[PDB]
Amino acid sequence: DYLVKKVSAKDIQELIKGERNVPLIIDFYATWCGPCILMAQELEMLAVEYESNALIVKVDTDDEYEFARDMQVRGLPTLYFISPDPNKDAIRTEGLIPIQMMRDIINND
Amino acid sequence: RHLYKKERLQAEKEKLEKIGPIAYYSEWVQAWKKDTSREAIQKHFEETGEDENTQLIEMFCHQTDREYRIMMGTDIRIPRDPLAMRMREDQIKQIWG
Amino acid sequence: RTLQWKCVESRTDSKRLYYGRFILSPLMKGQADTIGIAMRRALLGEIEGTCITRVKSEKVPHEYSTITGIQESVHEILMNLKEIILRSNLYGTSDASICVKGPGSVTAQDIILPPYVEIVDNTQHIASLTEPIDFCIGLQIERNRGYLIKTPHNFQDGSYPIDAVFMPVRNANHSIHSYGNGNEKQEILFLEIWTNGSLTPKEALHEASRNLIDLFIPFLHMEELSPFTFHDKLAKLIKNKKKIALKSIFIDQSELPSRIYNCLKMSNIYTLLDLLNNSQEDLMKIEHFRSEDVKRILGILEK
Amino acid sequence: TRTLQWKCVESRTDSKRLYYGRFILSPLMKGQADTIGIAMRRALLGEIEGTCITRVKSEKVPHEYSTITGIQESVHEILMNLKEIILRSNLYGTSDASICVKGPGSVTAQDIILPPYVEIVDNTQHIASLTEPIDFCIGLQIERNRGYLIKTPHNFQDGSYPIDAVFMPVRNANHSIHSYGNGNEKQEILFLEIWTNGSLTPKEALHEASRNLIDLFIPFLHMEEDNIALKSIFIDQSELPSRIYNCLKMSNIYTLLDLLNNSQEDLMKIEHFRSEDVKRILGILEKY
Amino acid sequence: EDISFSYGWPPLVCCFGAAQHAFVPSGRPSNRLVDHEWHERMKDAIWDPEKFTRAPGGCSSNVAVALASLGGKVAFMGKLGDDDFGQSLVYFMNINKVQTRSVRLDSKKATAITHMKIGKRGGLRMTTTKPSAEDSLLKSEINIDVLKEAKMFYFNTFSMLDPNMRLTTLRATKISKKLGGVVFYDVNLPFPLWESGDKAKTFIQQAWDLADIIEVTKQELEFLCGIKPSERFDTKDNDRSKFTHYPPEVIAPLWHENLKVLFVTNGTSKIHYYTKEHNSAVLGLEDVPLTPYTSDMSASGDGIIAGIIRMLTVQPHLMTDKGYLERTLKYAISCGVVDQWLQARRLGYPPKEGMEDDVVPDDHGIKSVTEREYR
Amino acid sequence: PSLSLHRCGLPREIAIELFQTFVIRGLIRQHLASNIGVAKSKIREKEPIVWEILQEVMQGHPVLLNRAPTLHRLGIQAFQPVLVEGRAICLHPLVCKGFNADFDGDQMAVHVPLSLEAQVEARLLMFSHMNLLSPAIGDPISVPTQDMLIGLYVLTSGNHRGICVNRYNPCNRKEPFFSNSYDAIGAYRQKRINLDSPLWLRWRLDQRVIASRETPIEVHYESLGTFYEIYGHYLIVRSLKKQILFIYIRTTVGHIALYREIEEAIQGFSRAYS
Amino acid sequence: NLVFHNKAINGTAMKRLISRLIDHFGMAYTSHILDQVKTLGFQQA
Amino acid sequence: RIAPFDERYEQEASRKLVFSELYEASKQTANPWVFEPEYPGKSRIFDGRTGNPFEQPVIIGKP
Amino acid sequence: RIPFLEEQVRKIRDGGKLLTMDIHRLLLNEDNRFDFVNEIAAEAKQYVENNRDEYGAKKAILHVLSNRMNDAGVYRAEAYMESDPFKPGPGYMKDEL
RNA sequence: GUAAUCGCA
Ligand SMILES: [Mg+2]
Ligand SMILES: [Zn+2]
Repeated sequence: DYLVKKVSAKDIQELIKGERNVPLIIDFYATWCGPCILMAQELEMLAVEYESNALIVKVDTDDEYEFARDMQVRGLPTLYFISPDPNKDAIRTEGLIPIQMMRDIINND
Repeated sequence: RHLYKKERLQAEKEKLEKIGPIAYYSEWVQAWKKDTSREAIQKHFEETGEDENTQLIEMFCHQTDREYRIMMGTDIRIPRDPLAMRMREDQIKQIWG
Repeated sequence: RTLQWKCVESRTDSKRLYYGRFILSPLMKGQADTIGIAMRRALLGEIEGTCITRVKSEKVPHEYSTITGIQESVHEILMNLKEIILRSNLYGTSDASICVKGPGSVTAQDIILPPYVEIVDNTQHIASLTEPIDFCIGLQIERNRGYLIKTPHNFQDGSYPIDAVFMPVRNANHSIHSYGNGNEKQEILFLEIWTNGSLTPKEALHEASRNLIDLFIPFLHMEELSPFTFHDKLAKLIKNKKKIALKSIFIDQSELPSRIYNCLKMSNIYTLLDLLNNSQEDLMKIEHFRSEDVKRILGILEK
Repeated sequence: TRTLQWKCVESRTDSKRLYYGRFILSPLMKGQADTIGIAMRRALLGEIEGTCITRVKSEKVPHEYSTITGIQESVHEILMNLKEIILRSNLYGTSDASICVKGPGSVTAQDIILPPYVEIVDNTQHIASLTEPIDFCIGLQIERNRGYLIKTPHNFQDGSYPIDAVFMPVRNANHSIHSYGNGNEKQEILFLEIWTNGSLTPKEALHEASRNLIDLFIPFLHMEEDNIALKSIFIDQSELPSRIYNCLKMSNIYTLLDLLNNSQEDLMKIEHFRSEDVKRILGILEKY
Repeated sequence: EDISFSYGWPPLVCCFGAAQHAFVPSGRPSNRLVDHEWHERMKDAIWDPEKFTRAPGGCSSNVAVALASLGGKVAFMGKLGDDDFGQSLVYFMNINKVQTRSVRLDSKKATAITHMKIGKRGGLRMTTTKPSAEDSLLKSEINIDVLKEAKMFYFNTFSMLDPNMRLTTLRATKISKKLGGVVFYDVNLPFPLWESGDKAKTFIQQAWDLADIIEVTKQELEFLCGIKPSERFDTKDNDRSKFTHYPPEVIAPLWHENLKVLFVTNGTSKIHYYTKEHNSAVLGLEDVPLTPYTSDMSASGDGIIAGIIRMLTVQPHLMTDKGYLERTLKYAISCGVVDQWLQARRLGYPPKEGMEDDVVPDDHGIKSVTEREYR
Repeated sequence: PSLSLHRCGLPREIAIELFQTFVIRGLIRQHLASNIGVAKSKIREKEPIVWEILQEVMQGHPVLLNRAPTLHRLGIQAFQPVLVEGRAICLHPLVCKGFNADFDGDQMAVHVPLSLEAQVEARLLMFSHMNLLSPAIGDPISVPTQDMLIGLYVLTSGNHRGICVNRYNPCNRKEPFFSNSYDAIGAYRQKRINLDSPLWLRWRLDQRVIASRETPIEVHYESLGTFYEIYGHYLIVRSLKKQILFIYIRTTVGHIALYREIEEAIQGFSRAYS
Repeated sequence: NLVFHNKAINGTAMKRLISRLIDHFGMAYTSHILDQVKTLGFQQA
Repeated sequence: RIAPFDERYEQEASRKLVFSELYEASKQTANPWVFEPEYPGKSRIFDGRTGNPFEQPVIIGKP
Repeated sequence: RIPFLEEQVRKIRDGGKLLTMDIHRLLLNEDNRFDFVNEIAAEAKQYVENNRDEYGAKKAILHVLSNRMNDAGVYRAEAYMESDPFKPGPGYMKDEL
């Protein structure tokens, strides 16, 4: 199977509300977009490299359009990196990106 | 003989240019019974909106394989002598006797 | 006024013989012959099909003997199976079998096929049984192109390889008639396709066109299967060794005035290595250049 | 391997009016290389459009072949010099040009006034040589066609001498095949050699020929939106009146099938065939 | 003045929007002209999306790359970062013969990293933390030398999202219009701008008035106007209820004085152009080999826009001619089909249920022949 | 038909047996075979590297072909063996006369020189390019014979000149003018002009066209001093200063094609020498 | 420097031309000339 | 099945027979090419490689 | 300089006619060809005796001829041996028709 | 290893 799992917006709100000890990676994807299908393979490889250190979840943009709209989702191949510390800022990456940059991001910030 | 062959070919080209493509190619489509003059083609285009290409395709759609094969004498790569194309069996039988 | 095509005639003379005729009426002078010859070469040799490639018999000593209860020898049965038309759209090897019993005639209907493969004629004569016998045979179905030479004659016992011809289109022909448009020498194109039932003539035409487009596409690619090939190439160039990363540095990155930049771009000078290899006399050689800009470019290169 | 790639193995510039380039196509199955080569050669030689002079206007010259005061060469000679001038443009339709050199200058060259779209490739080309002080005023018409050699706007109505113009930018093209085979597998390699007149590079010519072939082979994929025992039954067996029987015999109708194929209007055409007869034959047929 | 010295014949086109890799602004359900019989006969082999949805386009970088591949001279104006990804994008643009002299590289800003704040309750995010160097471009950083040689200006709506970047792109557009260039505006409404038609119109109301040529999609045209889409959107037939040419009276309210030509493109299957004096629509092919990666139809719009820009820039005097516009539309459809084929061949198919293929970093892709296996 | 005078097609099943010791030595030298037995077994197994080594072995080795009716001294010659996939020894067409060979069932033998002196002798003396004259009267023995002669005759035959080309006398009343031979050949390739279609070709002051000693049929002299001299097969325009301004030859694409191919063969040989 | 022929070429004319080419340019050039002539002849036939 | 020396009946008996049978074939199966009135027994074929017709007609038969 | 003579010179160099030209040039400077053959044979024998392992795929006679051509001012590849840069891979051999 | 006989070109 795949470590990344489809999650609704309500459980995403619950996860961002409650405290956590692992970085939260949220991927907005749509079945139609081609780039997002590739990004899923990078997410799977990253979840393999980080089995329990980080959590990778995905949400369908077509089913949840208002939630993506309020989160300032400007484009389909976007990734949201949420730091464990509730004081640090979130990181949004737009477009298809290398896996090394994602590793550097989740490591440094 | 080459001079007369070329003269007949040029006359056939002039007839094709004059009468039109549909009217010229109407000799090998016997299942098409409609006015093939340029005036009738223009009238049909004004009425329905089909140019000469559409009407010519519709005419060729009613052509038999047998007829198509005969029409091939009009190919631009290997034009056949129109006199030989329009000869009669009585004259052709006299070739060998 | 446009470019149109249509199917003049569609004739199913038999379940393994089809006929189709198409017309490309508004074609220009030199396009008709090229399109015709390309379509002819594509229909014949560039269209692939599926046929039986291997037959396994139960208890025959050799392929040049006779089995009791069958009017045909093993070689005749192989020749009959060689002419079995099949339809498939996926590559690879699949397995089939023939399980008939009792006196009668075994045909292509007795063949049990995978869900992907299908039979076209369904009534071809495989063999004739004149006695109550159990006829069991195995078949391997493969999809390829052209003709296949039965190279592994010496192979696993009990299986005989049959050469197969994967050409679905039997014959093709084209004729170019004039359009009589005066100065603009336009012509009319006709196409005749004879298939064997595996695919209709229109499908054969579309497949030939798509194959020609696929063959002509690579010329429009970049000069010599991952979306991050450019990043990997740049990383390797900058990491491996010097004088190779210098190639990855262009005049664009080197700050330069518009005049010198445009003059070097017109001079087919793009990377910094080309600028370094070129001499100062060659730089002065180009038009709309002066000795003043040479000092500027030399200084900003030393910087 | 399994991905078709192209590379320019050789390239050179012998002069400003001659270019050479050699290309490669490594992965190719048997039978594809020859077809691709023939199609690419046909596209390079017939499907690439060029720009050249198609008309001239010589008010001073009263003849097609004559020697003007200070031109020092025949009008035919200057026309043959003009037809060798290479031009680079992306024109749609016709245009106008002019050369208005007025001096005793030794050579007339690169003095043609062109709109921005049209450009010259080689300036050193020799149009004419003025040996005396004179005003050389010639008008030129430039067109761009896909090798349409025969184009006459007015068929020499005014004092305009039509110039034979070849619209082929590619000078020559050739292809070769190298077949490398290891055991069962056999791979072919196509080598394309292109010679151009300087208006475009061999790589640009390759790209243009490929795009032209693709555009030629696309319309086939286009789609439009949407909103017998009668032979053995001769007319002799069926009881018919003598007159209509003889008429059908003269009209080369011997079997029922034939009659059936024939239509009522067509039947009426036969000589001596009345309309009532069409009724009689129809009634007898419906009796059967 | 270096105009006569070194400007060159192909006039320069300027791309201002953004440099991104495999980016999709938005997507709307659409219809396609395909042979349904050939699809149903080869349903197993061919990859056919269950619901067909296409994108208005990609990014300005892809448009510049396509226009350079078409032989035209392109220049990309923008700002990136000193990180490895920005340098890779710059190298990719340079290797495709795109002028990147107007590309600025700053280390203080990252290429694609947009720091944002969690915000108040309800998941309301905010980007006030730090931009990503794609919405950050100062007015003083605009390269006037490129705009002087440029006779055409191309930008997108994705830039106008940020208030600073909107002011920057408006300054660039007005500077180009004052230095004598025709503004090409490709409106590609991003995902947030599909909430309300009036808000989307007011947002793009600073645009649509300083441009001469505007390219819009059919869905975006229906959204901007009051027309509601009424189509099955999934039926296996072409019933002439899709690919419909809207009357010029519907186009008239959104017309303005400086506007010259308006393009409505329903993919590569049918392109409608609207002019003050005439209106017509040219059909095209859209039944092309499609992979899951290529299902988006992003390269088609980029090729169409590149072909249109190339054809228009070469003969600016014939922008309003009927025959020249028809030739331009045909060339754009051909370029879109070619680019779609090239992207389908370059990026193959995802591995099937049986995936035992050597993997590249974070990706694994096979060919069309490898994907068409029995199991 | 696509071999050169020095190259001959040789089947692989014959070459592997003729050069067997050489390919054994090759397998021993490279890290492909330890001993003679393993190398012989690999050669018998028809491994792909064996064919590569066989090709690399005979790239500079000469083959001595010969025929059973060795009447003259040209019965035995020497060629360069080229590996082919078949069982039939290919031979150059122009060399057939020497061997009195026709492809109706004839067979030939093959011999491999082992010694270095024999190899030098075969490569220098016994090659075809060194034997182009029969030792009887010293006449060319290798010449186009059956099909090449027909092609050359069709090229240089000519055109219908008199009543065949025109039905009526031109008194009551050729056209194409080409500056270069390349333009005329390109027009012929583009089917603009037929093979026998007449044309005019401008020449650069050479006068090498063989023709009859015939005076000009008509001479046009204008007031200004330029006189046009019309000959049977060429036009020579001159001026008052007795200066040959222009020369135009009236011919067909066949003659210019033959002349250009011979001249380009000579020039390509001269360029390849350097 | 080669002559230009406007007459029909036959077997004896070909033998004469080949002998003259062997005399002038030698056998080395004549080999390549003959190969090119054979190629052109086969093509035209 | 023809006995030898068919010219005992008339002159050019073989030629008459051959030309008559070819004409019939051409008429019945409407392939005009089989009998060309200009050059009986010869037809004009094309090249498989280039697709251009050959200049002179060639003999086509099934021996 | 003829414009369309690239492929001809390329084929002349690749095929091996350079060897024939060099042989003719070296025989144009020798009275008796038999003594020249014997001298070449002796020089090739010396070359083989000096370095046995060097040869086996490179011909000593071609090496002697290339040394004699290079010593005369004409550049020639060592032993007239060239490799195909367009080879697909190991085990793949071209088919020369 | 020799004959006989036929074929080959
Ligand atoms: Mg014989
Ligand atoms: Zn007889």
